[PDB]
Amino acid sequence: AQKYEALYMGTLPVTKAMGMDVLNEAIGTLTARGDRNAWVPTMLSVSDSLMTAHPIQEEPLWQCPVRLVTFIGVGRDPHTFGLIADLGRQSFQCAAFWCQPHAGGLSEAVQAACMVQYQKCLVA
Repeated sequence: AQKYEALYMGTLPVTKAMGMDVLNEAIGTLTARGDRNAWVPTMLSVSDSLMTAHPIQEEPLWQCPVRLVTFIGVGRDPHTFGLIADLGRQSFQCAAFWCQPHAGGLSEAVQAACMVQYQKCLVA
């Protein structure tokens, strides 16, 4: 049960499942987008199990099970938060978001979620 005002700015495939550079290349190339700035404003829920990006005021428009998440972090630009998830069995995606108070608050929540999740599966 979370709450984060963030602008979903797309998802694209990435080479290796982790690394701050791999993440930045990804976030970076999603940022380099000269346009009318059409990133969808959303609201992120982060349960221990799932991450959801609902639209403002209506099922999700992007979601991801915390278990699939492999790497996370704030990019070279503190406004952005990116995350890589092992999707295609032997293949990785990367989603990014814009946050004005800054992406740290969100990031912390996502990490804490991954921690709980990981620990739940490690032992039984």
